Amino acid sequence: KKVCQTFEDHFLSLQRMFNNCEVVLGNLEITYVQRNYDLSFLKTIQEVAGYVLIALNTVERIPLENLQIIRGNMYYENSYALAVLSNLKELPMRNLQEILHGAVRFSNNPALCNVESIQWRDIVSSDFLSNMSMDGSCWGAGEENCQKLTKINQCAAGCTGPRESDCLVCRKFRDEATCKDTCPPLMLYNPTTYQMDVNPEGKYSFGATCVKKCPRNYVVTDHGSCVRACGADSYEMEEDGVRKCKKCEGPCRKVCNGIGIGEFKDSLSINATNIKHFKNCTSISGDLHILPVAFRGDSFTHTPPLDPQELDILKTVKEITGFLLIQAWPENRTDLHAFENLEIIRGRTKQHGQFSLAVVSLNITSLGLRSLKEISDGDVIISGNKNLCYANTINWKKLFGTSGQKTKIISNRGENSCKATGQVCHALCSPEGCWGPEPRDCVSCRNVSRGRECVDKCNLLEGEPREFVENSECIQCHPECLPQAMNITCTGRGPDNCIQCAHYIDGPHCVKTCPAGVMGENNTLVWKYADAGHVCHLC
Amino acid sequence: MQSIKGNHLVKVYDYQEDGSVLLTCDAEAKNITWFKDGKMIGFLTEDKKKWNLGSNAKDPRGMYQCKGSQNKSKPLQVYYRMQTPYKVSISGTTVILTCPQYPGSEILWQHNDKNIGGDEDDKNIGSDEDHLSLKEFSELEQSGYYVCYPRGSKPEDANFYLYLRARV
Amino acid sequence: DIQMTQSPSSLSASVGDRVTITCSASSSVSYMNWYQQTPGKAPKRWIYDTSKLASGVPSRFSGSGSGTDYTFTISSLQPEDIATYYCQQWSSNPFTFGQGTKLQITSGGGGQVQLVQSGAEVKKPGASVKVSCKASGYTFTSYWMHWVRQAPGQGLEWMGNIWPGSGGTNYAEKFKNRVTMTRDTSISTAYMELSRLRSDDTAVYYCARSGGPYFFDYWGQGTLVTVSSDIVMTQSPLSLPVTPGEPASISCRSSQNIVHNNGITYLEWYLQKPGQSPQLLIYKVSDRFSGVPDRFSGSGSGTDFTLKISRVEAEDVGVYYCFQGSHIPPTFGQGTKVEIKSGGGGQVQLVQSGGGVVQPGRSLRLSCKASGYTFTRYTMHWVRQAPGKGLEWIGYINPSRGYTNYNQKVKDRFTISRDNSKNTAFLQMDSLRPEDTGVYFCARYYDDHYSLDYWGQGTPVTVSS
Repeated sequence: KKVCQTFEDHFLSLQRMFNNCEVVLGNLEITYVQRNYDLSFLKTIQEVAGYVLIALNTVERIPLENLQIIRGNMYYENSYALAVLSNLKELPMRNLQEILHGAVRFSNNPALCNVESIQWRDIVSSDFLSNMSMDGSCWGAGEENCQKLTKINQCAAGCTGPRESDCLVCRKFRDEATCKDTCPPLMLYNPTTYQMDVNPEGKYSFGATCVKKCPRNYVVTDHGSCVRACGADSYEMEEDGVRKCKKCEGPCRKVCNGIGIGEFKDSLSINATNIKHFKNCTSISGDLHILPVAFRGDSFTHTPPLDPQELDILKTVKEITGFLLIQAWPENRTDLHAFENLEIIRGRTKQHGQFSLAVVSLNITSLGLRSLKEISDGDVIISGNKNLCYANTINWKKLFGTSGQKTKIISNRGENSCKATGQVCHALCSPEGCWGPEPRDCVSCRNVSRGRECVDKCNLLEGEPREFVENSECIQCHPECLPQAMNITCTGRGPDNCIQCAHYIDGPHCVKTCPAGVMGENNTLVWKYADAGHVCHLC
Repeated sequence: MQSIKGNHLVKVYDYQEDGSVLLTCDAEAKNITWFKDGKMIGFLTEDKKKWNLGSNAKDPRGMYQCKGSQNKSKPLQVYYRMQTPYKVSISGTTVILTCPQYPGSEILWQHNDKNIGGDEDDKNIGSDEDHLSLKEFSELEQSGYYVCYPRGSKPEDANFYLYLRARV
Repeated sequence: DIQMTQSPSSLSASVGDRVTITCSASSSVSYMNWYQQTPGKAPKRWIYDTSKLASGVPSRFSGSGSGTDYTFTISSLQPEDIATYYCQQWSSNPFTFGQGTKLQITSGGGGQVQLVQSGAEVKKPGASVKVSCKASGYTFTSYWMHWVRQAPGQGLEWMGNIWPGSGGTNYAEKFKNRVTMTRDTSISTAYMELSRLRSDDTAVYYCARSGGPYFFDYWGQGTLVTVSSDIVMTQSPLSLPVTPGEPASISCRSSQNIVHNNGITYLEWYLQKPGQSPQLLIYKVSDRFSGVPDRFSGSGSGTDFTLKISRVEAEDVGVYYCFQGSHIPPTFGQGTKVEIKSGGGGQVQLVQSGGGVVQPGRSLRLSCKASGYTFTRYTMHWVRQAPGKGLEWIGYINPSRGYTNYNQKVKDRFTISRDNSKNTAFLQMDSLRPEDTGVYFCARYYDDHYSLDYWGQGTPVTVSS
């Protein structure tokens, strides 16, 4: 079945979007239809996976004869799925026998006839709390358009026999013929591997039917649903023949246009007008300058002065294609915390053709760019900062990518004076350098690294997280790994690389509880018991 | 004339019932010492403070100056007829006064704090260089304090004022 | 002649600090006079009789001394105290004035933003002229150097900007095809070249610097480029005269609503005092800029704006131009040349005239019209102020008697005359020499105060070939 997501213009758009529809994936809204302008623009639709909004319809008759079940994935305002209001004489809603979620509203329909006699009790399901049907089993159009009372367990509208393989509309989903309460699970747990595995028989969920693959432009979500587009907290990633909604790693890629190219083409700096157009942005395409005029405010460009607290919007920037030349920062801030999370400055375009990460004439105590790892093309000039102390420490040869990259770090706070004032790297830092006066702002860690922070030593033997060192970094062990005092508590990551298990141990892996009732191979639920040795034994 | 500013503390008391000339000293009264032509002529220890020059019929004349607790005041050229001083000449009823200091600048004259000798509309009052001519001099009207000073300078800045009393 | 020595020659003091100026005379002087002379103005008597402050002189100023030593004391130095202080003796002719103490405010150590233009440009029709503006005291790459022109008989008209940091210019439609502006970041100097000089381009073109909340904040000196063969804002008053102290008010009407989409009104009023480049007075629709007294207080909303001066003072004389920038090309109004109703009359006033540029050896006659007092009752004195030199007494004339006294340097070349029926004194200079170039000011000599209390505005005389 084909599925679908001026008065003349509205009618044309609705006829284009609902001519061939059989199951409506979103909400069917039939609103603002001119008189004697609709003619069978939508009659084959049989499943509305949302809300039916028939409002302000001047046309005399909207057929909607084939719509059997309106699911209720949303509501008009609240518990409002069928919205017949402010409209029309005959609406032969013949096949609609059940609306699963929501209620039907009747109001401001003086012209509507024979709809007041329809037994709405069967159509609505337990959502009578908002059943405002105030504006005999027959849907109009004389005879043969009867309400077909059937209600006043995977079949919603009605049954064509006492078999789940033959039902009009499935209650939750239908794999191919049988109405299943859930899709064939994507991951199946195998007692041999003691872990969930991708089941060949598992199928993704596409609306109200289980599909082995999601056709057209449909993305498989985490919960197995095949949504049209990935959510805000997810990203589109193709690993197999079907793309999946990969969860975003912090801020997801939202390539904005930088100052100089695009909407901010002729802008001079990051003015208050230019700001707030870069919120929740990463991989800013172009340069991203902060000239003094941004802080002062300008008249000939009619830009109000930028409050210092508004520079924190840029914190999400994880890359810059052009040059990131920050020539004036608010003096009340001691470190360039605005660009703290920057990771790579590709430097495709260079300020004056030379500099790619220039911080000139600021009053910042420390550069504060802890996350910066690569400055690809241009050179780097960090001068004029009379209070920058932890500056020359960082090995400028390590971060740069091109051999021609230089460094002109001069005129900052004296290194002799930096050491005299106690402004030196915290002892837990490798000789590569230090981005700031704190352990977190360390170019490389001397012994271990609990994340960005560089600790003296991981909790190999004693500690609350009980890390297990790996690649000169501390990784918090799996929660089931009970801490061990005689030796380390876990060889590596995962629940199967731990010596002592706080909870029960299932095969090689240590889990909170034994697998009980989980779906396994051959569509059989798996239940496992635990012995005195915390070993999870399959039943 | 009437004012004592400019160290011109010596003044003539014009309140005599008899024809006697009395001099007054405008200084902080502790003891008044009187001088005549530079020589000390008296020392008044409290009590009286005015200096009596005798009857006006004796034609008292001289440079009189007083002194209290401060320095001596400027001289008072007394000239009765019933440092270079002002020259007084009487011919019939005409009285001629000569400014002691005549460096060649425009010399102005003042009588009882009133300028005189400037306007040409006075036939009996003429000014010729450092000489002031008073024709048909009136004893009761033209007598009093006289002073000559150059244009631009203050009359009180003169070295001394001339007190003329003449019967013609 | 008694010689007056003033110490120090130039003193820099912070706002609120005590500034003491000493005056040494070659001979004992009975009375010493103190005058306050601001740049471009005539000296104003502050202290007379060596201890008495002139009328209107704040009590923070005090004079003291006797004989040959005199002291001038400012108890609390203020930004308004920036002026040239000169001491004068009146005991003997000629009236001798000291070299003058150039009093400057050390407060504000941060470089004073001072833009200097090229100036003095004379061209021919169809030619091209390039004018520069040496920006100093500020990072020339952090403020746009907007350039504005003020034609004779017309108000301020923006001529387009240039952002010296990047060289990316905007331009005015009336010159979009004629004028090009380029930056020179190395020397901190913007340049503006206007091509195809016409007759209507002869004007004074200035270099602004668009600040944060106000446009054309610190304006350059201004270049007069004389060549010869849009939200319209109208200022309701025009040449509206007021009386000294009497409140004045100029209204301005805009073609459309000058309320910007941002919600901030870029309406302003610049007060081009006579002979100076405009200085912002009302930075926004209501706000008054810093350094401007509370006398100026504008108002307005929508499209109507009017500026109300609380008390028209002596200084407020000059064409107050109203500019609106909330549109693309910022346009200024005609500007109301507020002038003193009394003028040369009313109170004691000396109107100086007859100045100009003359060739060496020629004769020039200056006139000083006195009104508001008996001309014959006071002496009229003439003083010359050479560029970079102190006050030099030329001579004086008594209107009552006609007696004249002149300085020995100009006695044989300058003749002082007077017209009692017109209450005007005449200073006739014959055989003019290059050393005679300067400002000639007439002053009224009050014998009761032994000081020149009322002085004329000064007449510039230039002896050039």
